[PDB]
Parts: sequence; C-alpha cells; structure tokens
Amino acid sequence: RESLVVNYEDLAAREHVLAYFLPEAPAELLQIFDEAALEVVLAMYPKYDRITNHIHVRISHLPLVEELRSLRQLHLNQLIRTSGVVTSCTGVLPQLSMVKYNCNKCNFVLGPFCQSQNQEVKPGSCPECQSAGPFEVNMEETIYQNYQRIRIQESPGKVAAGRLPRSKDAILLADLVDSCKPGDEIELTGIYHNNYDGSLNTANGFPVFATVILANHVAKKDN
DNA sequence: TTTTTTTTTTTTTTTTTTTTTTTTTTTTTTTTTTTTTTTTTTTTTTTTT
Ligand SMILES: [Zn+2]
Repeated sequence: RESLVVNYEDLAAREHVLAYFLPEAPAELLQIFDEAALEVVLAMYPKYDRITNHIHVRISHLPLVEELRSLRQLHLNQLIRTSGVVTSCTGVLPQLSMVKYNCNKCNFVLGPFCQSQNQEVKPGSCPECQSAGPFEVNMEETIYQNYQRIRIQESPGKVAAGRLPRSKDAILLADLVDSCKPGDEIELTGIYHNNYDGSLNTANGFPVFATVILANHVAKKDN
C-alpha cells in the first residue's frame, strides 16, 4: 500500500516541535517523514524494498481547517485542511517521476532525473557526447507515477447568503488517485502551492498567480 | 703551385608572429486550421371557431 497515515493529534502529543514545524514547512518536513518511514519499514520488512521504494506519510486531523474562500497568500506553501465537493476529476495520467532521456545524437540514455511538481526537468549536455541538442524521454526506462487533477468547490450548504462557491484545483499523486469521485464531499489536506508555472506574465493582464493544492491526504466523508 | 683561415651560403631547421580561415550550433513562440458552442433570425410543421 506504500501509504502510511500519521495522525496529527498524537504527533503533536509525542513530538510537538515537529508538529509546529510541519504546517510551516510541509514540503521538507514531509520529505523527511517519508524517508524516515521508508527506512523504518525496511527495518521491519527488509524484503519490502523491491516494492515502490517510497513511503507516503499522509497526515490526518490537521487541527485548523480553512475553507476554500478564506485561503490567502498568507497560506502559501503551508499545509492546510479544506473541505468541499469534487466537481471534476481527470483520468489517471502518467506523470514522469524518475525520467530517463535519449540523446538523439548518440542514443546515450541520460541518467534518471527527479521530476518535481513545479518545474519541467530539462537536461543540460549529454554526459557522453556533450550535445546540448535535443533529447527525448526514454519511455521504457522512465518510471511514472499516477497523477490526477481534481477540482473542489465549497459545499453549497456551506456557502453564505449572497455569495458564490469558490473552487480550487488539487493534485492527487500516485496513491491518492481515484480516491475521489465527482460529487464526493472530501476533507482535503495539502500544501497551498503557488510556484510552478502559474503567473499571468503573458501580458494578458494583472500579474496574478494561479494556485493549486498538492494533496497530502484525502478523507471522504460518507458511510 | 702544394699547404691554410674568413667567407658565405646552401641546407637543416626551429622560432615566431600575424593573419586569415576553420569550426561549433535547438528552442521557443505563434498561428492557421479545424471543430466546437451560442445568440439570433427566420421558417417549417403543429391547432382552432
Ligand atoms: Zn549524446
């Protein structure tokens, strides 16, 4: 299952310093948690390392829940809990995860590069023939991960008298995909994320930033 | 006219500079085209007393 759900209540109990740090810097703290859990699991099941070589630490019951309309730039790069209704949901897409390239000048397979969520990986030279020239994804030696983009609006009951429901895009990755269906009311925990390529720099108008939530944890509220 | 020292002076290169020649080289935007909606202007089947 490659997914380890850690409650926040008991993490704030046992180790409150981490629980203070985690909302402020969730990317790094979550990377640390993932690697620590991975090696704990390898200690417990040494054979298990052939399976997925990565443990996803999900975090539950994060105390303070901000609703979709109250999200601000104060919340940028922070772990938030919202709640809403899934309105749209792409199919599971295959996203480059550890991507190998072909130098199509000498056919050398450029070594595995980690694909981050906020920047297109582009190699420099190839290490053999030193061509800056064109590369192509080697799709046989690349590994991918499941990617899904959902849209979540505010619950219509939770919307005030004269006001429209606001919606956000969230990104489900690799173990979270297909956990939501349109019309589901979910509790979404994730990083309120700004900095990938969403900035209206293209003279279309104001220099505003589009925002997404890197989902960390999805709780479906139903039977 | 036999012996003998300066003299080049042609041949090896080497330096060595100055000049001309050689070698190298994808990415990123934009745009047309196609296929869609969508409000509006008709126009073609519906029925009555
Ligand atoms: Zn090459």
